[PDB]
Amino acid sequence: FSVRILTACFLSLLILSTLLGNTLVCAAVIRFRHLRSKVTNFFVISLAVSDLLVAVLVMPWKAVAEIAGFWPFGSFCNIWVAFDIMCSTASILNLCVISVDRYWAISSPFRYERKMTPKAAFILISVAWTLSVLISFIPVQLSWHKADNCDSSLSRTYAISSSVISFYIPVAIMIVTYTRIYRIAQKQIRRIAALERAAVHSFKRETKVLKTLSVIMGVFVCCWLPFFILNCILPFCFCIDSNTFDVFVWFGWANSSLNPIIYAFNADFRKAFSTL
Amino acid sequence: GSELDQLRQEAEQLKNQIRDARKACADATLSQITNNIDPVGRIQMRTRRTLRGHLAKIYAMHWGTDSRLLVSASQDGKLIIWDSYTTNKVHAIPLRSSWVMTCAYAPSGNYVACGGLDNICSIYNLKTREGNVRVSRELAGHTGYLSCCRFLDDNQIVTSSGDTTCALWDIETGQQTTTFTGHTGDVMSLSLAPDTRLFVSGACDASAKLWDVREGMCRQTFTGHESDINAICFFPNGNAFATGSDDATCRLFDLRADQELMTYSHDNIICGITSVSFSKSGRLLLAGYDDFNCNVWDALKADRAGVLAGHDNRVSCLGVTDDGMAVATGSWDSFLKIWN
Amino acid sequence: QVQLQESGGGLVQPGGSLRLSCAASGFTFSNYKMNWVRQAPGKGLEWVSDISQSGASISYTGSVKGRFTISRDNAKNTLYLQMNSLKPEDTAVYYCARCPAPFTRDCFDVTSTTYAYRGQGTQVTVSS
Amino acid sequence: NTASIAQARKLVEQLKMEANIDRIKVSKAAADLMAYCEAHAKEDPLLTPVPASENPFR
Amino acid sequence: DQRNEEKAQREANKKIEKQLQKDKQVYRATHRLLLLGAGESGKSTIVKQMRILTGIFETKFQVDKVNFHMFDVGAQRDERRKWIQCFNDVTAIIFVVASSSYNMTNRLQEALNLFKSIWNNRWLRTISVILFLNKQDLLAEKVLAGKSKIEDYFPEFARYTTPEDATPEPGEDPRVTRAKYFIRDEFLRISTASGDGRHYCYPHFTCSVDTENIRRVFNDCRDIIQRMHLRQYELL
Ligand SMILES: CC(C)CCC[C@@H](C)[C@H]1CC[C@H]2[C@@H]3CC=C4C[C@@H](O)CC[C@]4(C)[C@H]3CC[C@]12C
Ligand SMILES: Cc1cc(Oc2ncccc2OC(F)F)ccc1-c1c(C)c(=O)[nH]c(=O)n1C
Repeated sequence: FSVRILTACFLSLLILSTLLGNTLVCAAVIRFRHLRSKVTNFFVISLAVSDLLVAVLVMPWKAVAEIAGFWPFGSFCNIWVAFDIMCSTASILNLCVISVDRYWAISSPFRYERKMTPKAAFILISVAWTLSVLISFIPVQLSWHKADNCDSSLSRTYAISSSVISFYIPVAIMIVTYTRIYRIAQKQIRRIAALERAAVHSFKRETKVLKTLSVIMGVFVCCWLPFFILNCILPFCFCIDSNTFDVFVWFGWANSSLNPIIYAFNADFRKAFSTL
Repeated sequence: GSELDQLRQEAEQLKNQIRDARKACADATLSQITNNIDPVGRIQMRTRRTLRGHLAKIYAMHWGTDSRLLVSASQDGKLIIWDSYTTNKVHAIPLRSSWVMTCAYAPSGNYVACGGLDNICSIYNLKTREGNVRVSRELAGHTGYLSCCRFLDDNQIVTSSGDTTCALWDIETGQQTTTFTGHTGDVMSLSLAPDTRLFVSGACDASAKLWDVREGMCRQTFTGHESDINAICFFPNGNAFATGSDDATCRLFDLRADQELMTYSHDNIICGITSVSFSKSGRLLLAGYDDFNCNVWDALKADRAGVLAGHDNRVSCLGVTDDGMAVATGSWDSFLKIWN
Repeated sequence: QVQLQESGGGLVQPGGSLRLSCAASGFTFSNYKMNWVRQAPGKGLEWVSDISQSGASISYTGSVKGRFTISRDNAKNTLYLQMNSLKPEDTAVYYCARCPAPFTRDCFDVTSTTYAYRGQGTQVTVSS
Repeated sequence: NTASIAQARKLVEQLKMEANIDRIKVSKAAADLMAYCEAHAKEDPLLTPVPASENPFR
Repeated sequence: DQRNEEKAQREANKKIEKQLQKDKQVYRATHRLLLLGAGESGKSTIVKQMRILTGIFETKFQVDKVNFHMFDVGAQRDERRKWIQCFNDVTAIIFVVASSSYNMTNRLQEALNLFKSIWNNRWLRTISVILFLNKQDLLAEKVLAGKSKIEDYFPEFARYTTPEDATPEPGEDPRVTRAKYFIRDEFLRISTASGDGRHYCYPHFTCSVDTENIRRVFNDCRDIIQRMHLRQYELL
């Protein structure tokens, strides 16, 4: 550990931050009740659960493999890839259903409170989780990740079909929902301006929503998309080698560590984080 | 000549004479014998049993004589009768009006009380042979919000309404046997003495007037407070009572002194009180403030024995059992934390 | 006892000056949003002026905006209402209605008669 | 105006009935309260820390 | 016995919890509403024009399958420092203000003070207000007849003009629209003076058109919950 010690410490603190954030969210949603009784909070709970999973059984193995050069549990490479997908695409689908819930609460809040009940929230969470299951576990049982040095990108026949329904369709739904959210928020902000400025007689608050969306949506994009575009073009091959592709994989996993600071940043969650 | 001004002058001189008589017997105060009893320490009680069954904010609660079944009111139109020993909801009474502010468990456990902005005290039968609960009596004679009520027996109760007057009702007939008139402000709470002969009601005029349930008149008037007395509770000895008002200061009045003995104030807490109850001994004054924390004030040293965590909204209801076993504090987050 | 005694007032000329000395005793005067309300003969209680707990949020009604002037004295525990450029419509009994909840910017002391923390009433009249 | 006269009459009678009572000393009242506290503290589970043996809540 | 009465109590608690979970859906569906005014400020005309509906205590209406609980307070007392705290989990505080009674007592200033006490409250600070500037049919001619002028009870009228974002009614004198928007902006001043972002005023003008008034309440509560969720997600 002379020049690799920097990357080793980086990965170590990344795992520690992910675990700390996810454990804080889980403890706030299982010890307190103001963060679990709300319907829109169940999706955040499921996201935090997927993040704890990727932090406990995905991140440490990949971290020790990177800081050791070799791959521990060589016979378990297929199982670790299954777990990695099952965790990462579940986190992506959790972000997608969070954005869908927020779009339903921003566009038609009455329809959201009438149709998207806690039971319906559980149904949507289960749908996302079983989607992650069909994306991860079944293709591994059929060995759809090939075409013991567990360092490969993905089988070109399965990579296109997996990254699309796992990220590209979820990220597209997320983009559409957050764009509609931004449009409705800027309309409400125009109304708020027409109220307050008239009371006094605009763009300072219209930029706050853009900044919070670039923190919520822009950070998730700048984290995961630089990895998924490679995941989609690396099996097609100027592409990049598998050594530098690990840097993009870790940059994408950094969204998992940033999720507690992004989605659990509200005052309702921060009040429970302060006392915990 | 000038009946109004002359009567106002006689009232002012009578109030001055009453204050002089109070100060004459006030050579000492409750804090002058503070060196005779040992302190109680910071006893931070924990949530033994949590009650999460309400949909709207919880405005009122009440304990039973069995110290096991407690009732609670919320703006959702549900009167959940909990079982504090096993954390079970015995009944979920569908209330006629959603917004309710009062709760009163019968001393025998067979009846319960309801009421709120509807100006109607809805009495419900608990041990009825008809299975589920139903409206046992509809006390509709008030013109203001029925703030609080207490169950003397299964025959007659007294309700503190928002029409500046209280009234001793009658579950058998359904009419006010006697009306407790004299409060200048809307009454916010009332409490029955252990002897059940006389009761005191705290109103929004900083004057918790002491009434007599028998004669129906006002025995004494305790004007020691400063703001709307939202809560009240009679000391377990039967001759004193505490008051929680909006001025963030609790005061322990005594019937035999007609004045305040100890003022439970603290600069750290500026929010008013809407929950006041006493333990089995009365030494601990459970005071539910508006800072989402209930302060356990010591009734002999004027110092909180430890605030209560948990609740994140205003605790508008709090009560200790008849034997002081546990105190169940319900706040505006549809939750009831039973502390011990 | 929350008592409010308004000294001064009486019968003055329309357009002159007047100062009401509302003695606020029985409570921490430096913590309540004390305000002024009046009651004209035949008219209900209408809000006149208001001042914050320390004296920042000063507001008056439109009938006395710019004419009247409120000033709280936390040291003497009294509320003053400097009336300047009076009008014939000032014929009213001015009360010293107090904010019931301390440390709050809200109160409903503009209610009708039989209000708890209201002054005893000074008959502020103008000539014609 | 008769309502104000009635309210003043009621207040006068209330203050008169409140004035002619037996107001005991605050010292005696505090002594009685502290005696009741000392007598009922032995059976007060809230004042003294009650174990989980006879307490059905912990 | 050992498990005879305990199991019965457990199954009773389970049935009660099932009923409570069934009622939570309709509780979250029926967005409670607080309908109040500064005293005979035209709230009766609002109750009449609300689904054509124990007197005036609570009315319920449903539009687009969204039911509501409009609790009228036309039977309580005048002192409102305690019963108004019961509307802390309420969705919208529909404030029916007599926009033409500024001369008659100065009821407009009374409504302004009521709205200020509702806004800066300790519990009603997280709830928006559907400001219903009622009695507009009288304001249509109140400002021209001279019997009720704004300057007699509001000096800021001379320093006020019709805003650029104003939406006047077809066939209205500029003075009528000026006075209406002056009342609206005088309410909005103390509305926005809080600076908390958890609640915003929804100033509307009623009693001028006899169309579906609860449609305006629906469209206002929609944006109310919209902005509530936006503030929850830190989007507004
Ligand atoms: C360990 C591997 C196999 C992955 C398993 C998936 C785990 C992380 C997921 C799948 C289903 C999830 C549960 C689904 C529903 C709920 C109800 C909600 O109110 C709290 C969270 C809770 C209880 C979830 C916790 C996390 C959960 C158990
Ligand atoms: C490169 C890779 C991609 C992969 O797929 C997805 N990963 C994350 C999220 C979604 C995914 O699915 C998507 F396509 F929909 C799963 C495992 C690996 C992998 C890693 C990380 C490694 O370190 N070593 C190694 O051999 N492999 C195969």
